[PDB]
Amino acid sequence: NNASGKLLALDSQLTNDFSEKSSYFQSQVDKIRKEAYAGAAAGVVAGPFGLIISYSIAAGVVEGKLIPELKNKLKSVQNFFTTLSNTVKQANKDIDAAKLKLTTEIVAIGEIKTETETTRFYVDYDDLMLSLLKEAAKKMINTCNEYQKRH
Amino acid sequence: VIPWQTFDETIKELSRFKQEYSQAASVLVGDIKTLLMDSQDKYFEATQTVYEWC
Repeated sequence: NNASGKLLALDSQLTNDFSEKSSYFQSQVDKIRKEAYAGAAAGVVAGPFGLIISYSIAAGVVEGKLIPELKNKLKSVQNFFTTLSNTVKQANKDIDAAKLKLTTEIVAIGEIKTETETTRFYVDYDDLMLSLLKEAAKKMINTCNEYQKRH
Repeated sequence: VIPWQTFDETIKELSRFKQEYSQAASVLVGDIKTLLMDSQDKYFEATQTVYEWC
């Protein structure tokens, strides 16, 4: 019961922090573009040769190498998020199946314990030829044989 | 002429609020999940005991 609540607390934090990283990415791409195209405008200390040689380097390196590399890194983070969500979703199914198995076995053992207690009370009449106790013992024989056949 | 530092301070201050309340709410909802599962186990055990006595 404790791990099944830790698992929910991890899953909700995962889905919130992924959206905050996805917004951090877009706010950071614009900062890279601001810095690059603001620094490329300082190529007026030379002529327009110095201007085209700055904007060509800026728009080549930033739009051809840096922004696609950041997009590939974000796609990697997305695939990681999907894999970890499937891991948490499988752990929930494992815990639920184990708990269902245990409660089904508790009910199946209680069906034997009820007949054992009834036969133990029928012994207290101090009559071993009483038909009620004979029938309870014949019922317990079949119950125990069915339990051994199932296990 | 381009106030980028105040823009970044504003974005980070709006983004810290959300991190704080996600971290606060997730722990409490997981605790309530644990409590509800414990209550269902206690309910099962009590009604199974009374069933077996009846």
